[PDB]
Formats: sequence, structure tokens, C-alpha cells
Amino acid sequence: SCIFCKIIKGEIPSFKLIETAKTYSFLDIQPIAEAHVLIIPKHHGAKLHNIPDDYLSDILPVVKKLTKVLKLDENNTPEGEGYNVLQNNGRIAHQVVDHVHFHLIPKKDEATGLGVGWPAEATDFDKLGKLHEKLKEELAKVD
Amino acid sequence: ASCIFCKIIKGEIPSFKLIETAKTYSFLDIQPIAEAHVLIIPKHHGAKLHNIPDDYLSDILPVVKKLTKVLKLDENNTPEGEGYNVLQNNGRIAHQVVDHVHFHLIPKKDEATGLGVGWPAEATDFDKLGKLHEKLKEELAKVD
Ligand SMILES: [Zn+2]
Ligand SMILES: [Zn+2]
Repeated sequence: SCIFCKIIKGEIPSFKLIETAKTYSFLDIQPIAEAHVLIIPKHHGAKLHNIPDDYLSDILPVVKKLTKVLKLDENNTPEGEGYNVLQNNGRIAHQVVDHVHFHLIPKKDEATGLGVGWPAEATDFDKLGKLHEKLKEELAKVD
Repeated sequence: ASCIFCKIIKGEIPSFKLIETAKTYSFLDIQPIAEAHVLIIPKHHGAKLHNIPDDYLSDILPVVKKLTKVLKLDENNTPEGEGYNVLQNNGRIAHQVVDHVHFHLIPKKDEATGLGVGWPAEATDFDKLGKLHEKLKEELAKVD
């Protein structure tokens, strides 16, 4: 039933851009900015951790090549127009289609493109230290 | 040389190190917007995504995937419950402050913390999409 798998299989049309042996990209037909692009692995998995590594390695090179296509790569200064790369995992994180997809979203002004809510907390070395200790312990056992 | 993220990689500025790779370096965000807000950076210094060599880009998302195992985010294989965002910002207007490419792995446990997504739908059309699609295809042919 997955609509992105249907896009890949040519059963739903799409404004196709770069296609790879592993990766498929196309214009978002519900964009939030002018050339809003989606980039998906051909391996169906709902979240990032469901994608094999060899599919994951292919995504950012394709995204970076798309920035050449959209000419976003002509601005090598922090000012002027910019862009975001965003991938969502779960309803609460704003994912609706349950197949991994990266958004390449040009940021031309404040009214359009991604709007970033950034609720940052103060630095607290004691809590970070305890969190680092716990995460390094989970890392040791992943290895 | 004047880049906090380069200095952090070299160990000249402190950091809470997590996974490191021949090509990638990751560590806790010390001004986090969610509990285990992690940063993931290529070791090569580029300001924007398009300034990073292909071989550094290929290694980033497998590291992010491995970090979702460290953070136990990989245990929820349903669209409900808690989630997470991967964000990368290019230029001041896109919310980028440090001019070394960094990816955010941000757990999404509730609505008050984590990434807040503003999503302003833009009125569009199959005519406009089609003409835009022809313009980008021409450019893709030149890139090739
Ligand atoms: Zn699918
Ligand atoms: Zn740097």
C-alpha cells in the first residue's frame, strides 16, 4: 500500500529528478518551498534505523548532487539563501508517509521553507556527564 | 583552525565523545533541545553540505543509524510513541550558526522538547511543478 514504493514502481506518477540503482528523488507535490525535493531509498523501511547501511551511504551524495541541480551550491557564504535537510521518524516527529524520506528544502526567506523551533536548555555538565556515561555503556554493548 | 568543530575533533576543546570513525565524529550537544541531542560531523571542514566530499557524506547516515541503537530509538518500530528527527542546516537563514557541517540527531519524546517543525504549505500547481521539473532536468543534464 506504500505510496512511495508505488512511486518507485511507476504506478503513481512523479516528477522524477535523480534516480540511482539505490535511490529515487522527485519534486514534493505538497512543497513548503519552491523546489522542495524528496530523496528516498528504494529499500522500503519506515524509519532510519530500518534502512540497510549500503542504502544509507547513497542518500547524502544524491542530496548533494541535487544541490548542484537546484544551484543552491553557488552560495559558499553563511548569508543569503540557504537550505535544510530533514528526515522524520514517527508521527510525533512529523512523519506521515511510513517510508524513509529526506527533504531537501530551499530556505529563501522566513515565510517559506522549514521553520525551526529550537527549545534549547542550559549546559549542565552533571546531567551531560551522567548521560554520557550511560550512552557509552550502551555503545560498549552494541560493539 | 578558528572552527570550534575542528578544534573539538582535534581535542583542543572539550566534548562528550560518542561514536568516532575514520571519517566521522559525534558527540553530545551541550545546549541540547532534547535529552540525548547528538551532533554528527564529517572530519573534513566544509561549511555547507555541498562542500563535503562524497566519501565523508556516505559515512554519516550509517553513523547516525548506529547512534539510534546507542540511544535505544531503534526499539520503536511503530509510527506511534516517541520518534526523532535528523536535521542539517545550511546558512544563517536556515538556522545554521557554526560553519562546519553538522547533523542533529534529535529525540522527539513530546511536543515541548525536540525539534519543532514549522511547515508552511505553498500553493502550487501541476503546471508550475511541470515547468519547474523541466527546468531542473535541463540543469541535471548539464551536471552529468
Ligand atoms: Zn515503501
Ligand atoms: Zn571545522
